[PDB]
Amino acid sequence: KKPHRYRPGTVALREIRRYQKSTELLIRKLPFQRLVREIAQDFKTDLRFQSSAVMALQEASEAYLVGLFEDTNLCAIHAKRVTIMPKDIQLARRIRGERA
Amino acid sequence: KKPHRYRPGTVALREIRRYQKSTELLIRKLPFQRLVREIAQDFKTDLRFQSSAVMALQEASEAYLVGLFEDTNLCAIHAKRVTIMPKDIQLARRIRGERA
Amino acid sequence: KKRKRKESYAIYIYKVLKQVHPDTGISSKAMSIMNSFVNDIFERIAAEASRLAHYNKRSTITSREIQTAVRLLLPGELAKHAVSEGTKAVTKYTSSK
Amino acid sequence: KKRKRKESYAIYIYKVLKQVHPDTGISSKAMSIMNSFVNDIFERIAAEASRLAHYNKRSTITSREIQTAVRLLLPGELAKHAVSEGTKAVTKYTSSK
Amino acid sequence: VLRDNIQGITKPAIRRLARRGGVKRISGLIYEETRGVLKVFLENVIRDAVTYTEHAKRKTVTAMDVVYALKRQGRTLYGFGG
Amino acid sequence: VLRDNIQGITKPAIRRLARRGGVKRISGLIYEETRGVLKVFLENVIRDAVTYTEHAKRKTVTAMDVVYALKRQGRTLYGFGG
Amino acid sequence: AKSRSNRAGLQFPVGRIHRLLRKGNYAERVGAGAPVYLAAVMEYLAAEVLELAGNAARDNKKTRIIPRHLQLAIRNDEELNKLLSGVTIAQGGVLPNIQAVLLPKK
Amino acid sequence: AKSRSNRAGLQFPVGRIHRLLRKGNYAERVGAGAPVYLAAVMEYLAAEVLELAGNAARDNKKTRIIPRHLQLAIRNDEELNKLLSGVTIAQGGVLPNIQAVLLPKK
DNA sequence: ATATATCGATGTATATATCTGACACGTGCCTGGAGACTAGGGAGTAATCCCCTTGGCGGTTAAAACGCGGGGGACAGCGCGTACGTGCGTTTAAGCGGTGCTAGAGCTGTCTACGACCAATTGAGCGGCCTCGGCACCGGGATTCTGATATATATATATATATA
DNA sequence: TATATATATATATATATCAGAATCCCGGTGCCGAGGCCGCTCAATTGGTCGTAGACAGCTCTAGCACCGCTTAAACGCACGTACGCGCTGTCCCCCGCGTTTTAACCGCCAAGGGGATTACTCCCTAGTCTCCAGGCACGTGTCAGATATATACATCGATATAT
Repeated sequence: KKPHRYRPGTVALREIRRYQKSTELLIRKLPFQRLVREIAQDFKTDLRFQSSAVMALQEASEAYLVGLFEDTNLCAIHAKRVTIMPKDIQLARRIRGERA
Repeated sequence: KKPHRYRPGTVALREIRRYQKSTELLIRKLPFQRLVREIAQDFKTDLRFQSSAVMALQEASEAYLVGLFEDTNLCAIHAKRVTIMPKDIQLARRIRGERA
Repeated sequence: KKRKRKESYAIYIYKVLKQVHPDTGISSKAMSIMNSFVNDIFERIAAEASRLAHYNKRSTITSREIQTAVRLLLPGELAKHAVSEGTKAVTKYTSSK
Repeated sequence: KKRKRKESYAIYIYKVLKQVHPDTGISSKAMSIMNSFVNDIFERIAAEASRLAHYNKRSTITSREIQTAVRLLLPGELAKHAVSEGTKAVTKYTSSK
Repeated sequence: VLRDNIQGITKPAIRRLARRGGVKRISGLIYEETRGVLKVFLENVIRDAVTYTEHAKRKTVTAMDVVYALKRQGRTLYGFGG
Repeated sequence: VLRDNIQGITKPAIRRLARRGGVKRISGLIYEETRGVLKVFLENVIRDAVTYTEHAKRKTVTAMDVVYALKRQGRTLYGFGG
Repeated sequence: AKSRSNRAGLQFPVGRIHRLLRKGNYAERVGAGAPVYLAAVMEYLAAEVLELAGNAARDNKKTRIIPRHLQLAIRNDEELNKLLSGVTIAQGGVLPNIQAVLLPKK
Repeated sequence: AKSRSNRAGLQFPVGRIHRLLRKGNYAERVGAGAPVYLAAVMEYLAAEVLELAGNAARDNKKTRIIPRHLQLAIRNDEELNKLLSGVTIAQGGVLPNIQAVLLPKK
């Protein structure tokens, strides 16, 4: 017979209910560390970082992106949609004031 | 003869081009002064107000409401509308963070 | 040969926890978060008391400046609960002198 | 029979205006706005310089604290133009001592 | 001795403020919510300004108290006093 | 000597962050803008923290500089150091 | 002899807060009742936060407060959310919530 | 004899800014070069804003700067608008900026 | 049958006087800024060390990348009632201008309680080590949903049947 | 031969049922992070001295409140028309769920070495005090850019008569 295959939307609901209740770091540690060092070498060359500095940057970046995705979701639901699109992100960043 | 009557939308655009060019306080001074005294007499009975305090409150309230109407209009244009709705005001105040 | 004398509110937060919950422990990271919270409340109230001292052409921070700073910063029920708590603590200070 | 002395930056703003635009005046409300602007910039840079001196366990606001505070608060080209202006003013001071 | 003074914030004034905001059409339910939002904003700013007034042993609210209350909330007002 | 490491912020990582934010369907052009927005946010915070490290005459950007750089932007971080 | 914290009936330090008020250059002359009032307010705020955190820990069947319990305690309350709106908690989470539009229709 | 604002070539006062840094209880001691650096930065920011305000006043054929000219000068510029983000200019206005969707279809 | 050029009409900005109230400028003075000497303490310079960061190697392994089938959501289009703009007449209420008055704000003199400061001392707080219990991990059972499916169930139809 | 009623049968749809993954929960083991004890050390406490900032009153003066009247501009309500927001439908495409493959992150261990923290010396840089004197601020007066009134050229918006 055909395999037991879920409808599109059930797995997304399960992932929402799973990732909202666990508190790990969703971005991998090493590529974020490489991204931080790549951005930081533009200002001052030959820098050093503590592990707690990269950890603090990762927690701040994840918290900021999760808040931005919450407001982006509310923008998308406001326009009678369930799919977040980029124009929701420019609307959210415009209302928040980060679009200079 | 039939009178020369403008289409719905032309006078609104003229008022947008006129009030964005003007400077003066749009709310009448005396009802706003009465509103400020009504709100202020809850916190402390028998208060006195300088004139410059009431004009400072009027300028701040007018600028805050104009900024909120800009964000509300951006929300309304986002949802394929030209008419601002109350749900646009709740969305703008929610993304701004003003929802207590 | 220790490194340095680091100052923190860990013992006091643990004493407050053992008055509130006699059998609940606390992890190290939760204590560090709560230490940061206590220091942030301290710097907020102290900065507002400094602003109230400067704004009235005064040069001191009495209890009234901190009471007004608590009233400006803390919202709602927390404001008057903390004002009543601080008032009875200042009264218990002065009566025991 | 004057009431009190009011210290303000009005005549200094008028000197800067007449060195920038020799034939343009300024209204009194515009002078009050730029007095508020100058005081707000002074308060921002002074508060950040105080915070910078406190975070390094230092107890003197030197010119380096003001330079770092200017590089922190001011964005973009304003930061580098302001630190070039401040550096040549401090150099003129030290040479003219 | 007062009345209900929030109806003094009049529907043409919300209309003119929205024209300055750049709005083409207004729904009929904007006005009540705009009165509520303005009432909430004034109940914050006037509360902070009145607290600044009662700290200084004064019974009048100067422009400086309103400027300090607005500066505390993030709406820094150049202009009056400063 | 490096590469383009913004491609290291993978599509499932943005997917998991968006699930934690609570979204159900994600468009295919979300990921490029999320990388750009994250790059802008890091170029703000890292620049302020590097300035804090410049003033101390150090070379290791410690956790305290990151906490102060985040506090200056209005995003206070309880946790590391404090 | 008697410390000022024990005399005032508190547990946050009064002498340390007096030292941090004097040498944190907020004003020229830090008064006498000011560190006691500030310590009492800070002790009350800590007592409220730890009470809600302990309630969230007991509701989750754990006997040790983790940062998720602090996140749940602060954001499940309203006035602490008004106080701590601009702060993020390291190794915390978000509140478990989802909009009713995203839920599947029945 | 020679005032320190005239010695450093500036126009903003160095002595008054030194006094306001001294008894503005920011730190215990204040260096000598800090008021000069701060006065130079304040004078540059004022000179930039008066330059753009004079340009905006000459564009509207007025020889006296009103608050609307300052409002236009601040919000037309990029870095000056980014610096004064939450700042409300009293008796100013808004920029003439109408969205393209609201314009009538031709 | 629909796009196009007139043309009546309405609002906008321009020219010019005027008169005016707000801004630029002269004057005293008194207040804070500047010169000089003291004295002291914060901060830079030099050597140490050890602590933590960076770089490298191996290895299993969880997770990202790619591809494919398809289902559901986004987008476009048509229809339409409704809700809002626009205009008109009227009446209310805000703006303005005096006028009293009186309550509250600012200055001033004084003097009193209160906070800074110094030295000694000791009790509280912090670093380091141990030891133990709460949490992490793994395996099995129950549960709790989700998805596909057979069952029966209401509905349209074509022919049998009754009436004229 | 024409007209009207009923009902078995075929068909598109609501619903109980059964199987399949995912997750919670219970228990056993172990493991590592937190609580408790002990030594050191440093900073809070107490007493006495002294400068000074803030409270009390009292005076005065100023500006905020209440009141009245004229004017006239703006709001309010009614009517009408039209453009737009909502809703339904069709479709088409574009994410999603799932499976296989590969690969790069995680963890752990090791070595080098660079820099952060410490301690001491000194030096130069800043607070304090005095004392003189120039700068800035309040006040009064000239004067000139700007608001308002009347008239007018012109941009522009919509209703319409005409051409292909």
